[PDB]
Amino acid sequence: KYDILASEDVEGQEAATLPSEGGVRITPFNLQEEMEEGHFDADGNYFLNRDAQIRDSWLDNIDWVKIRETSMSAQALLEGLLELLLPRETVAGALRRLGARSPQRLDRLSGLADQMVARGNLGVYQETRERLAMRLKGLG
Amino acid sequence: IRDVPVLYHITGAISFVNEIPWVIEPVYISQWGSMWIMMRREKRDRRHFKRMRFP
Amino acid sequence: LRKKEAKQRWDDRHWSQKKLDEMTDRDWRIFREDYSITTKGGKIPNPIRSWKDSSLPPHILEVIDKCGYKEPTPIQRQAIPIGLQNRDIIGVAETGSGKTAAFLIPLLVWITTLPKIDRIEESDQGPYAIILAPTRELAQQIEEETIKFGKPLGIRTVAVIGGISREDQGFRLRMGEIVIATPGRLIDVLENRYLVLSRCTYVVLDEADRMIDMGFEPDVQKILEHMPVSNQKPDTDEAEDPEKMLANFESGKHKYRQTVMFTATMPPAVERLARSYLRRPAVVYIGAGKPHERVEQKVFLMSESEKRKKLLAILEQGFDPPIIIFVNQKKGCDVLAKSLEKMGYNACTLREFALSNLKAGAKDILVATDVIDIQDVSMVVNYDMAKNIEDYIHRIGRTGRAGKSGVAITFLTKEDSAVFYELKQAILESPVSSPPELANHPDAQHKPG
Repeated sequence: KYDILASEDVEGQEAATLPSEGGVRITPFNLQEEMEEGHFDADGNYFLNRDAQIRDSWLDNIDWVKIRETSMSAQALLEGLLELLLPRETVAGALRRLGARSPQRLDRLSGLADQMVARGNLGVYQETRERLAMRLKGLG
Repeated sequence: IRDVPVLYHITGAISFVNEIPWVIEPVYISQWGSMWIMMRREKRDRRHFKRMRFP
Repeated sequence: LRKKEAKQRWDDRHWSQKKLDEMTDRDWRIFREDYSITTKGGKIPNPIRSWKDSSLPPHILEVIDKCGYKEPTPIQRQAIPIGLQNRDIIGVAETGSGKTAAFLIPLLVWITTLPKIDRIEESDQGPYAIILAPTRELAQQIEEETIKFGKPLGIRTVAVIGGISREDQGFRLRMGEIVIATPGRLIDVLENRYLVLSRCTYVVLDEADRMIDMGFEPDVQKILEHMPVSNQKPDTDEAEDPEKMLANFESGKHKYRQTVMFTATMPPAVERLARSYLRRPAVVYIGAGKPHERVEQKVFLMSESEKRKKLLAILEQGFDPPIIIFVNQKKGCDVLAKSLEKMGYNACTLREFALSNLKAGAKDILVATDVIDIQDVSMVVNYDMAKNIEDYIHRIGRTGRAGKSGVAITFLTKEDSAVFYELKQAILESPVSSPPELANHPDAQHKPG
């Protein structure tokens, strides 16, 4: 293949660092980027390295450079939710029985359930008071 | 207002409307006929009609 | 079926053939939306449909009639009921829409409606209203308008702004009811004790965005510090109550002070100024030397022989009289007028008699060449394209300096290729105008010659 001309051959390729000025982009004075994109030839042609990749029509044409524009303790949370929890009733139905609208008790219980899920267990809404009280006893 | 059944994720990650819009075809066509009548009777009353501004 | 049709017709009438007591809420909405006015706030009073239909005092109505204002501007028609309730008003509109009159009318009504005993003041307590302007020219124009309006009503107006001699300004201030001035001059006068706002009950802020852009925001804040805080309306729901506001306005000299702000933009500085000076104000949004930039322009390209058919089709669609038809030659204008008269149209040829007939409504179409004074027209028809851009701009300016934008229709032929570039530049420079036929035309790409 034709020997790709070196960026020193042209010379005067000042290593400019400014990316853009006045909105318009600043082209690099060095042909390293253009050579990487597609190599020159021995006589100043532009055999372009075939871009074999996924199509992304937004990226290939960026609108002509577009416009250039605390958690409580686990034991504490369990104890509080148990205090908010009516006898022989899960957390979910506890949301139900207080959802026929004390409001403050309702959103307190819902929030407790929510960060309890955030802890890493998603079976919160499917546990009766007996199971979670047994869990509290096990951890206590 | 339309109150629709909702089936969501317990983290709020995604929320679907768990419904299919069934209609009685004669009633739907008659309701849209009345709609046609009304939106035509109004436009002829407001000669300068201000369209909503998008977005 | 005819009685049913007549009843149906009678229920949903246009407000042009209805009476005021039957004017329903929906009819009122159609009215305000027609006049391109939008009101923010609660209990907005119904806009003034006409001077005769308005509830203005007979003396104010006679003064307005003598002033030549046949119909109030949309800004005035929408702000007068709000101003008559002593409520703060935020005006969204540019200069030339009659905002000065809309602000002065409530002050003139309140000032002229005060009792003789209540209006008697042995000592000079300064003007009862303060009008703020950002520019000397704007202040002078406002002063001229106020002199024209309040002069028959016995209201003294004093202008204190830059560009005037100090001795003349000082002598005028000693004489002692309306003050219009710039922020810097007003601040300098207040700091020197040359004028006081003890009896001030109205603050007018015109071009608040312009004043903010001029850097007078600290000056405006300092000026507002000299006003009496005891006259400020309470910052509660009562400040926008229609009955309570009307009662306070009817209180005369004991009524709470009102503030009116007119501007074209609402930047953060403008918002802070409104929050400081105003209390529960209502927002009213409406909508000079470059008519092409503010006049709707329409262009139709075709042959010369098709101009008559297009003009007939456009006229058949209906228009708001009076209208202006532009011709290149007097004989062509006469021929067009004769043709329009043959089509059952009242066409005038073009002195004062024709203008009077057009104003009265007898004449609906005015045909004249490029060669006086006429009222604003809803539409201007350019049957023959002007030979120069200045002539077309002047013809397009007949739609009015402000107010309704209007419609400018010009018929373009192959003989008008010399002005295609200028016409395209004028059209592209008009935000109120939408033309690929002329913009992409080969003859409009380069300047002639």
